[PDB]
Amino acid sequence: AFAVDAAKAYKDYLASGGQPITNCVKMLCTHTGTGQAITVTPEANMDQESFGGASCCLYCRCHIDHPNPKGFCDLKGKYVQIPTTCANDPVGFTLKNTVCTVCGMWKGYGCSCDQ
Amino acid sequence: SQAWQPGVAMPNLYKMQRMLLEKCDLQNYGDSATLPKGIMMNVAKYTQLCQYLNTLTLAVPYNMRVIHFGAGSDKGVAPGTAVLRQWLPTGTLLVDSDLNDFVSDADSTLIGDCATVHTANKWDLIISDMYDPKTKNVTKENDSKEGFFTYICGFIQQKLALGGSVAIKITEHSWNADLYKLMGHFAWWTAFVTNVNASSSEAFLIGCNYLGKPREQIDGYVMHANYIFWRNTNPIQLSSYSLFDMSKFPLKLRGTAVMSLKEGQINDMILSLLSKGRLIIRENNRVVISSDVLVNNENL
Ligand SMILES: [C]O[C]1[C]([O])[C]([C]OP([O])(=O)OP([O])(=O)OP([O])(=O)O[C][C]2O[C](N3=[C]N([C])C4=C3N=C([N])[N]C4=O)[C]([O])[C]2[O])O[C]1N1[C]=NC2=C1N=[C]N=C2[N]
Ligand SMILES: Nc1ncnc2c1ncn2[C@@H]1O[C@H](CSCC[C@H](N)C(=O)O)[C@@H](O)[C@H]1O
Ligand SMILES: [Zn+2]
Ligand SMILES: [Zn+2]
Repeated sequence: AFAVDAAKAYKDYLASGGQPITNCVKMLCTHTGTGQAITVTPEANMDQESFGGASCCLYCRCHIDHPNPKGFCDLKGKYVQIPTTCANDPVGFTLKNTVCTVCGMWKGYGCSCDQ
Repeated sequence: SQAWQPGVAMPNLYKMQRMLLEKCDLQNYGDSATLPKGIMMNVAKYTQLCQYLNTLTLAVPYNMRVIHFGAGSDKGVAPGTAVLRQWLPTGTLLVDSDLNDFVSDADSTLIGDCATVHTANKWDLIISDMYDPKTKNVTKENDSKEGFFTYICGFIQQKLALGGSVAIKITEHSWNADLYKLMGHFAWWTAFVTNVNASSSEAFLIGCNYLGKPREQIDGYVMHANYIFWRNTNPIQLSSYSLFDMSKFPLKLRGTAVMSLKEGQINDMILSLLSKGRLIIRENNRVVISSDVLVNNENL
């Protein structure tokens, strides 16, 4: 009946003024890619940075079980594009934001499905 | 003009020498390249290593098997694995390993001394960034080092597919005579110095297209001296210029053929295709690996 909300804990530690998780691996890339959130190779556009996924996922970094009932990781083995304005905290960004199941972009940071 | 390259390889004329081992003393020792904002040294390093490798006759089959030793870091992540996966075709099988725990983008990661690492399978590409920090405690003549270089030399002879390639990090004091000798069992070899670590004695010993037999006999003691001679008389300007153009970075998908072959089938025609990067030879069974585990009960 008890598990640990790792997500909430980092969200509170950031809110208190904690320093965001460092050492997320930023890739070199053309910055002329699709702009999609999570991808099998860097797809940063002019307004993004691409990071290796494992290094940006809270569950991998903290050695804790993943929320999936399978323990699967959305980020490991892949690349995540982060708005350049948030690349100081890639772990925060990925945790807080959600990917559009339709166009693949970050909801609120590319997804223009709505209009 | 070397500054716009990813790095610099040992010129053939230095390989041909019979120099003796001197201490290594580089003009710019301790200088540091200016790097693009937010980019780690090891990303820049591995990027330039891959850029240099884009210029060789690497075999690149479907379902390529790559293995990366010493992929951990004091940060708990695998920057170089991230670059290798970016570089490598999507779907390339990528195993990495390190003595210390780290999180990786590799398809599988084994923790522990590399000598506990086992696989039934042969591999197409082996990368080692392994380095013992105790190597810094120089207390004698600079002799060939064993340790992990012993495992590596064994792994290559036992688990490298013909036509496969290797890149193995060395330095002035982190080196091994038989690894050099084994460089001569490839169609071509060099020592490649990344331009972003040009103030280091670091190089990657690169064997291009394994032939499972010596093409040329190489005295490894002599060639490490030749390498130090080269570095000592050829200062390399630190340069990160080549990091900026990623437009041609991805490893060409040559779709190279893979064939299971006997040792009786390896003729000079087969050998010539190996040497051109046009053939890989090994089983294409499933890839299984393991790490040995010592069991102990300490109580009482
Ligand atoms: C991740 O990648 C890392 C590095 O990028 C790369 C190596 O880089 P390096 O440090 O530059 O190595 P080096 O100094 O060029 O060669 P050496 O074999 O260590 O020299 C032995 C000893 O001999 C002296 N020496 C050597 N040289 C060439 C000299 C010089 N003295 C001078 N006045 N002029 C020189 O030209 C000096 O006193 C050295 O200590 O290996 C990785 N790595 C290094 N250390 C660690 C580590 N990884 C993990 N943990 C570590 N503790
Ligand atoms: N005998 C051994 N077996 C496994 N790993 C070893 C080893 N000796 C040294 N190493 C590892 O070599 C690594 C050098 S630092 C490697 C940096 C990493 N490759 C990157 O891409 O950023 C260390 O982490 C060290 O643990
Ligand atoms: Zn994860
Ligand atoms: Zn959308």
